[PDB]
Amino acid sequence: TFGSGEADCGLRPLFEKKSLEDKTERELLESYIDGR
Amino acid sequence: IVEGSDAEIGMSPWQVMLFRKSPQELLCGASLISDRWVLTAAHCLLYPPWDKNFTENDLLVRIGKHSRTRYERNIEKISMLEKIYIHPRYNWRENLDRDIALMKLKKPVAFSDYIHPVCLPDRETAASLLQAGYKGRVTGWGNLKETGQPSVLQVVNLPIVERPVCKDSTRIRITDNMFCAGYKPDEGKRGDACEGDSGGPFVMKSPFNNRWYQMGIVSWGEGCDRDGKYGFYTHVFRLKKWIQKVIDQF
Amino acid sequence: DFEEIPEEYLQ
Ligand SMILES: NC(=[NH2+])c1ccc2[nH]c(-c3ccccc3O)nc2c1
Ligand code: NA
Repeated sequence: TFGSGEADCGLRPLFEKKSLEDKTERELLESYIDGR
Repeated sequence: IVEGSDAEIGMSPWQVMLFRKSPQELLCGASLISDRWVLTAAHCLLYPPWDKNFTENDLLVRIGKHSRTRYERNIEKISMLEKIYIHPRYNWRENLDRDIALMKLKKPVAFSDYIHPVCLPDRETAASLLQAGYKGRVTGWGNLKETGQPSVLQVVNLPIVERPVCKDSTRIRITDNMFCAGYKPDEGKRGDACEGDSGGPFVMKSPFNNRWYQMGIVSWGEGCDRDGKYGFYTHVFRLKKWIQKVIDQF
Repeated sequence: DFEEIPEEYLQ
């Protein structure tokens, strides 16, 4: 509500919360000059 | 979305559908940013050249969808609007500058595995992720070709483009409140949003805290997936102060 | 093309 959002925003029940990845998110992280 | 694939179940739990009551139809995409606020593009609601000027009462927001035409009983939620706020300086007359609108829902929606809000970026996330070359993701139930509509939500991952390149691809005046994205003719990769996708989110996943942030709103483009052209999106962070203001004032 | 949604959402 206030800036930034909700607090638990951006974490998906079926992916992040279960530590599961969707099939193309890797493509994004790889374009931020690789993230990890 | 042109050259996108079907999204997975629960992939974009913040994707919203602005639905029209009569005729019943898909109007635009939108995003869930809190349990009571939806963000979309102002041209989805007000565009005088074509006499568009919708009010609360003409719209419905369908959250938690996957299928485009079916009422996903027990999975999606439908909310009504309480208020619509268009940016005071939205420029429909010349280039759709500040093409952003906020909608307050009648009642809070409850989250589920299919309904969850996206985060809005802070100065430092904007700064670190909005760099040419980095890919974002767009989702929507829009057309599949410029001139052909999908059964499920589609997704496409596109790179952000250097502003010089964006300005030199059109005769329209680009402001600092927009950014463009898409592949170059010279990238052997395609994709773009298309009609029916306006209002939806352009998101990035932070490699620092693994959260998804909504950096842009699908705003416009000249045709869909045309070579030499790119899609333009409203720059959410540059208008964030306007967002915070209506939300803590209303 | 769109399937009907429950009447309570029109009112
Ligand atoms: N190619 C694109 N990046 C694009 C994106 C959103 C659009 N929205 C529209 C559009 C066209 C007619 C009426 C409403 C729209 O949002 N064309 C669009 C084109
Ligand atoms: Na293009």
